[PDB]
Amino acid sequence: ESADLRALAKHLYDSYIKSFPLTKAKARAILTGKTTDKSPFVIYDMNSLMMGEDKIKFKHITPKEVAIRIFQGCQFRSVEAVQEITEYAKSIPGFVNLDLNDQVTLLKYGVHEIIYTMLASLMNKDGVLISEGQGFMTREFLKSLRKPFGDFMEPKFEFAVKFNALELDDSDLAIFIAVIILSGDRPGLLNVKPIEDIQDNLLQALELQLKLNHPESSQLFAKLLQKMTDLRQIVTEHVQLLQVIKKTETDHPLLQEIYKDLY
Amino acid sequence: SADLRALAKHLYDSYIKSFPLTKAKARAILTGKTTDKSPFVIYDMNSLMMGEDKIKKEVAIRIFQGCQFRSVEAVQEITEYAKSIPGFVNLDLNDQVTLLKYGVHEIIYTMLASLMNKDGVLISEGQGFMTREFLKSLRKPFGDFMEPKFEFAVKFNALELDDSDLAIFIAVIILSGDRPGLLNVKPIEDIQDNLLQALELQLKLNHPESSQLFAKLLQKMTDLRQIVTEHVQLLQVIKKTETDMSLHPLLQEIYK
Ligand SMILES: Cc1c(C)n(Cc2ccc(Cl)c(OCC(=O)O)c2)c2ccc(C(=O)NCc3ccc(C(C)(C)C)cc3)cc12
Ligand SMILES: Cc1c(C)n(Cc2ccc(Cl)c(OCC(=O)O)c2)c2ccc(C(=O)NCc3ccc(C(C)(C)C)cc3)cc12
Repeated sequence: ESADLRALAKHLYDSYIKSFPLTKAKARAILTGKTTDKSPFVIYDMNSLMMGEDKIKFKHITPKEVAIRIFQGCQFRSVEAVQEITEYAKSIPGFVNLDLNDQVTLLKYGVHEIIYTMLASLMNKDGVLISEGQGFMTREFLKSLRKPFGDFMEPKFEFAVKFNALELDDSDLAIFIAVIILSGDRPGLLNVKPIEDIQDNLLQALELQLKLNHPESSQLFAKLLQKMTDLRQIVTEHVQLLQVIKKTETDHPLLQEIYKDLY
Repeated sequence: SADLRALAKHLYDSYIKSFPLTKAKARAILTGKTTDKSPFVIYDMNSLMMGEDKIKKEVAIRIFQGCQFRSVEAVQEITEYAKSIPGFVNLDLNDQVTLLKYGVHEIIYTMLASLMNKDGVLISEGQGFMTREFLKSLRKPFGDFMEPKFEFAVKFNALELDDSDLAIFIAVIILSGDRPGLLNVKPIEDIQDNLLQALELQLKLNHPESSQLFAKLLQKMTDLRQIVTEHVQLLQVIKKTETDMSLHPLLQEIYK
């Protein structure tokens, strides 16, 4: 069965690769200057953004204020992320054989956590990759947006730095992501047995992958599990904010229906 | 590996030495394993009337008031326990203070599960039982205050941890790298990294049936935090309203 856990691990990595265009390896390149291919357009102050939008050209333009056009771009891209993560989750052994109600429940509450995890791979302490890699937006500029949106992006940076210090690679993350999805304590799951049975195989595969790939750091597995509560914390804070954008900010119907804050 | 069993034993020893009401003892009282231990139930107002003569300001207030003064005696207790943990005394004194004052809520609720079942919680050092319903039949603000504790407890007690596990887990909680205000997090993580090494082995030997117990326990921190937040949120609504939530010298210095 040691031989199985190694293949569950290789299985998830391929799908992870097929499911997610912008991998951590590919991000970490763009960030360091590791390739001689392209380089990110940078967004450091109010000036830089102006010029950015022309050369960079985004998908989420909606012909508002700057800080709103960012938030919503974040949300557009997260709706994109959901479909990628929805594809990935189908590849996890057993998952599709689950009750459809549970499938939906698991994704519904899983996706925020998986987005913040993957966002860590696009960040360093100084900013974050945007627009499928082609841009870079500084942490300072994000911290300088107006009263509500100044703190928006900051908890994720705090987490990212802590998280990225574990130095995980995509193969480790592909298994970590499967674990978050198959979290058998989502509200309203109908049949928790097969969910935990699968989570149990995934943890065993994760545990083993971490040992072989990161032998130098003992209790990396435990360190990683602790970060699920960090992830979970960032989500309650994000729901805290979404409530005070509903209550204070003013917004098309079909745009707020595409970007339906699930809960 | 055998040097980790040694550490587990040390912690379990100082755990028993530091806390008078073990899980073990509480389970006996709640099951009636020999009946000189049988607790007095409080489930209504005449029961509470009778129970002040029986056991060791408005009524719902005076519950919360005693419910808080029991927690300061719990901090006294947790501080002793921390001091027994290899390394903790060697840290920057300021970190000691910090490390505790954040961890004390999280450990309280962990140990309070040991006092709890579906229907109620033990009070007055084991001597009493107070009903989940009678707790949540207090007229607000206080009618919501114990109910999230019961929710965590039932799902936490699910794991069936015995005291020799709770001791190590509670060590893990105290020594959190992620606390705000820590000068040297590095040494803090060096200890926790071993504690975790110890908790893992412990849980395979004591619970060999349970395959991902290690993982499933560590995951409970999320609930354990969620409940801690709700406590102060609530404790600040009472703050400006209630006359007069008066405080001990160890109450006030935790958040103000
Ligand atoms: C996936 C993702 C990325 C790549 N970023 C980085 C980012 C930062 C800044 C900008 Cl202007 C940005 O522009 C969009 C783009 O370049 O594609 C992207 C996120 C910044 C924030 C978030 C985020 O907080 N998502 C929360 C969220 C929002 C909505 C959902 C739904 C309702 C779709 C399920 C989930 C999670 C997600 C992302
Ligand atoms: C330790 C503890 C017990 C044994 N109970 C159950 C309980 C319920 C009802 C009553 Cl009347 C009660 O009486 C006290 C007693 O039994 O002697 C005990 C808690 C019920 C609630 C809480 C609780 O929510 N404590 C939170 C808290 C409050 C203050 C702190 C400080 C600020 C001192 C650090 C931490 C945590 C703790 C306990």
